[PDB]
Amino acid sequence: TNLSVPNPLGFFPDHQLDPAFGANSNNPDWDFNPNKDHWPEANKVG
Amino acid sequence: VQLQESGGGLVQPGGSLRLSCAASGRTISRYAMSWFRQAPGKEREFVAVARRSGDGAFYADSVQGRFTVSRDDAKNTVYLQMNSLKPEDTAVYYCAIDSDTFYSGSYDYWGQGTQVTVSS
Amino acid sequence: NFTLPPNFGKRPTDLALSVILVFMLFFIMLSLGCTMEFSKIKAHLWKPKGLAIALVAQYGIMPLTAFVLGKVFRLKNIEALAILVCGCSPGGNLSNVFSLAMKGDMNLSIVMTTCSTFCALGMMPLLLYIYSRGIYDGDLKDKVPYKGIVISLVLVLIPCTIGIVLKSKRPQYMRYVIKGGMIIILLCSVAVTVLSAINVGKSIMFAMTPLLIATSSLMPFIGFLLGYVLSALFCLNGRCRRTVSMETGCQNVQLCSTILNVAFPPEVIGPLFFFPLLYMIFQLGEGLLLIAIFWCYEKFK
Amino acid sequence: SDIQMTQSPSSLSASVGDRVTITCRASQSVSSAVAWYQQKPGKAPKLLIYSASSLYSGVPSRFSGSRSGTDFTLTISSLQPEDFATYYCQQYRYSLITFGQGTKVEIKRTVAAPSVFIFPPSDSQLKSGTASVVCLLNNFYPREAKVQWKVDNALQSGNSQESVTEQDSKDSTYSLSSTLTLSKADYEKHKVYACEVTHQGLSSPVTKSFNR
Amino acid sequence: VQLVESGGGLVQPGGSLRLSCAASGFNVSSSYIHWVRQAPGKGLEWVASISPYYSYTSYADSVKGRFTISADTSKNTAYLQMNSLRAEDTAVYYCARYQYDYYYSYYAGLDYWGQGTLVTVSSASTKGPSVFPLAPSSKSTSGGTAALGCLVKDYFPEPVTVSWNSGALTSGVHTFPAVLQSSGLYSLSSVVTVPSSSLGTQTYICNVNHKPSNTKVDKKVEPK
Repeated sequence: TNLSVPNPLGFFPDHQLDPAFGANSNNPDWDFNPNKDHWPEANKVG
Repeated sequence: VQLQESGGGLVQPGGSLRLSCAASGRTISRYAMSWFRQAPGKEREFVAVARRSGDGAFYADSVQGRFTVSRDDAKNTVYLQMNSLKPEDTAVYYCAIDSDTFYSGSYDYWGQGTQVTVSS
Repeated sequence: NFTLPPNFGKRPTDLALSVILVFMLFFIMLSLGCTMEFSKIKAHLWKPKGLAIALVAQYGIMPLTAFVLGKVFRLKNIEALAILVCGCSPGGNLSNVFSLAMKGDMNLSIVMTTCSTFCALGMMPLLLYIYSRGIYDGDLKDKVPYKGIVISLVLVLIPCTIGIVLKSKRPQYMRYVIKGGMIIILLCSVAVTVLSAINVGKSIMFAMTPLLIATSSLMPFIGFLLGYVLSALFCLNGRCRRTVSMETGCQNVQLCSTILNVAFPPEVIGPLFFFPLLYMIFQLGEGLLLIAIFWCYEKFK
Repeated sequence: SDIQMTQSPSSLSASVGDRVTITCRASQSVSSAVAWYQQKPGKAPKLLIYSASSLYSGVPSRFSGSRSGTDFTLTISSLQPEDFATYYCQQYRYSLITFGQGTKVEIKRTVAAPSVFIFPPSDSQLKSGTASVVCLLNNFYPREAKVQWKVDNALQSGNSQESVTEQDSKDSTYSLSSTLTLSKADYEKHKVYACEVTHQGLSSPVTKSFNR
Repeated sequence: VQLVESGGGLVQPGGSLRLSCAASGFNVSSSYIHWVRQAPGKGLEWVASISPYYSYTSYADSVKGRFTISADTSKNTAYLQMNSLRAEDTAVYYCARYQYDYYYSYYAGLDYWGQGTLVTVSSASTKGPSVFPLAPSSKSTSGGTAALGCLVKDYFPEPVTVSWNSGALTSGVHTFPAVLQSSGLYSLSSVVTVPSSSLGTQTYICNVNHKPSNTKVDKKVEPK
């Protein structure tokens, strides 16, 4: 569920080798994972 | 599919009994059984129904508070445990199994039944 | 209590930066295509002795260093997971520049980066599943950009091949091409620094926790040191050792940023949205520092 | 991609003062992020338990929560007359929140056989151009009945509708009416109409018929 | 603290409707507002969510690309906008908050729900009900129990009231829920029981009302 075309000289999600450059614009179709994870075990050192 | 009913006899009023019926046809899990009393030459009446595993143990109105019904998943056997018998309970107790998964009431296969008479 | 500036990712400045970076990549690859030769690349691929060492060094040092730094500094689960994801990532294509500035074997820098971004397809989910146990109880195997990795590999190899054929066939324009490449790279770098500064604004002050800075500054230096030491253990000739060191140290940072955003919502990530930037701005600093140290040593030797 | 829930007991029936255990099972590890709601009929849902083990403020002490790996349970220490409602199971540790099927706790009593009646279509409706035949099931407690329509020893399908009233306030018994709607030609072509209703308390199905 | 919904009504298929959630007692700029839909006679379903502080928005699988949820921190409201409403979207819509737990840092139960606004989509129009009396049979379980009935048919608007003898008959009166026909209208049935003593030697008539129209039909059910 990830078809992003990564750019080696990149540090942000919207740095991709897509000539259309749709990631920077609206409706960016590069992450087909609407069911994200809000997991509560993200502040625990363990 | 076929089944036979064990138990059956004459007891003093206020006694107890273990009217039971095994199942020689197939497994009874995913199915249900019930018991039917047959008044001599009068009618067929409903006394108790055994639902699926851990779902319900509904009884009739006259026998409520006295009778008890249990089922055996492993042995495919149900038991009609009675308590505080009365002369009004004199009947030939019949058996049936529900052929529907949703407890519709489609009692397909019946049984021969055993004659139970309360002797005072 | 952390929120990015409004309409992040869609304002014109971010588009300008994301278009400038592509020209950076194209002209850097074209310039590097004026150093490599096809026959030597074939020789380095048909006699794999430094390539296997580079693969072993990267995939046995960087993930383990990330795991140990996570378990030692007593980081949160999300921070340790981000570090681990940023460790298993491929070598990237800054290693070619850093191995050019240190008189390395350029032909082998292309074998190690193309092969270690094609082995990444197989060994990134495997290492994630091996190491993430006890940190994240979920699936991170369907969020790795496999098609993206392959497309990026081909699209990165195209300009380098163009440069290679240009050097092989028509060397008349090579000096003009390399001068234009250098001047364009310099101009685009001056553009990128100021554009990134304006884009980030004041939101980076929330992503400078001492643990984050310490780990993001200790990971690349440890990678450099351990890559050099392990390559020297196999008695390499002094140039392959520096290339292996500067390919083990540098990482393809964008993969971590595109995996974290796919897997987690903007509120769980928090300040870790900027961690790839910290890794990039510390690895650039350490590479420049090591280049200066190496040239000062070479002057006296 | 949604995280399904498999709330096991569908229509659990327990009288006053018994123990009720409703089990919700997640298809994926949702950590401790399950909440239990109690939606009474005709009103907005309330919150009972959050994080699958805590207790929302104001809820009485009868309810409780548990978690065993991916299996979540809700326990009622002692049923009360206001505890008969529908209970749902929720999830938090994923963006797409998924509820549960629902468990309806209803009062329990002795089994009562249904009373079956039939009604031929009226003359005014007949001249209107439609013929609707209604069969009524009156005052039967165990709400599990199958109604089959028969004409000339033939069985219909896809042309009848049925509606069941809720539990009675005093008798605590149900009521079901099944309606058969036919065109004029179909109604006039056939001769006899009969209904076949099956129930647990009935040894053999009772068939009520009328002749035009 | 309370949430209030508005904007529920009748929408033709393919139309668009806007639902507002006038949150009061807190600020939507930080809360986590949800929309929960309950189909008529079905379990709860999820629709869409908004997190205005992070501007993170997620929709369910069934309404992905047709529903749009917004927040208005200026007016303290949450809007759900729908397009191309299929006939299966008729339901009741609830607005729900998101409790935050401080002892264990994560979200808790959706504490506060609004009353809910009924959104019904259908291409039909308002029509008065038709009353077809159900004549009791002369021989229908003869004895102490005789069954009457009075069926109302072909009315679109959902609300409808039925009573017998203007509320003087409340013994064994059953009012079945209205059932949606395939034609797009509604049909309801009312049944009463009598001691069968010559049908109680009294006049039995329906009292059916319909507010979305002007209809009051008093049909006298007579034995056949």
